[PDB]
Amino acid sequence: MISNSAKDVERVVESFQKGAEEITSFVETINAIAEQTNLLALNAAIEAARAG
Amino acid sequence: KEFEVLSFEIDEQALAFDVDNIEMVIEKSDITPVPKSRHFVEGVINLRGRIIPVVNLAKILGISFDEQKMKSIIVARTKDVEVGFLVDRVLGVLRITENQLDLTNVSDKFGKKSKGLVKTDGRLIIYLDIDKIIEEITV
Amino acid sequence: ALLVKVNNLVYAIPIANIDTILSISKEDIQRVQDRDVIVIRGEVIPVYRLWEVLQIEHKEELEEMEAVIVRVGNRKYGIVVDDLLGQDDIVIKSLGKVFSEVKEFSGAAILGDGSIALIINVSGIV
Repeated sequence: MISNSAKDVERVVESFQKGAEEITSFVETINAIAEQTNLLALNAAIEAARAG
Repeated sequence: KEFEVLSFEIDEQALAFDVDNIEMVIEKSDITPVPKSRHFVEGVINLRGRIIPVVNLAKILGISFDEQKMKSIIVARTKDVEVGFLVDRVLGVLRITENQLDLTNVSDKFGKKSKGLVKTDGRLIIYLDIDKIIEEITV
Repeated sequence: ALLVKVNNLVYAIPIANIDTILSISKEDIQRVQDRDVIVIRGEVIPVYRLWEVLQIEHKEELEEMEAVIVRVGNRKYGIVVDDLLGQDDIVIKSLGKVFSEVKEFSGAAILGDGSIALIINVSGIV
């Protein structure tokens, strides 16, 4: 039963290594969206700052 | 006449110009690079609220140098402009006499920008003229 | 002005002249029979690398680069820059009488943190 239970630790470890690459690409997307929002906002700002 | 001049060397060669034309002396810390600069200038620094150019003296005169050994900026002062000159070690203030002063500069590269040559204590201290040196660097 | 940096050196860009600020890909940029161009909105824009037109040593390797499109006369060229610092209303001072020959800068300036920043001339780069 410690065989079956310790093998079920490898089920949790390989579930967390799947979730790590998952969340990492979701966070690399939140970096992309924020850095594009930053460049977009600085265009509105630079085009607004000459429009009277 | 008893002129008091600022004494300093470049690659073991002695030079000097008057104290009348000095603003201060500093150690080179972060000289801002100016793109497309002529070969004899390092860049610009802010001193005493003014934007001072830092020229490299030896590249105006036509004499040898080392640019990791040179680390002293001597800031000058004319009516027209204030300019810093990057060189090696500095000595300090020296009162010179006309009796040990010769006017032979026939063989010198910067010899029409030199007021003379001071033959004091076995050294060959060449006396410069700030004005005519500054007229060459201006564009 | 829009303060931009290359080599961590402040270069100011006149806001009034601008047209957009765009992050472009390295795959897109191409040469026809002259200097670098980029096809943007199906139009062809003559892109320039700030550090090249100023003749200063800079990074070797390609990356996705930030470009500022500046307008001049009836046209507009691209200026590629490294990082974007931040806008401010600055005070234009003289470039200096040892630098008279340089056509790319109209005037130096002292920023609020005491940093020196040169101001680019919009018609000085071709």
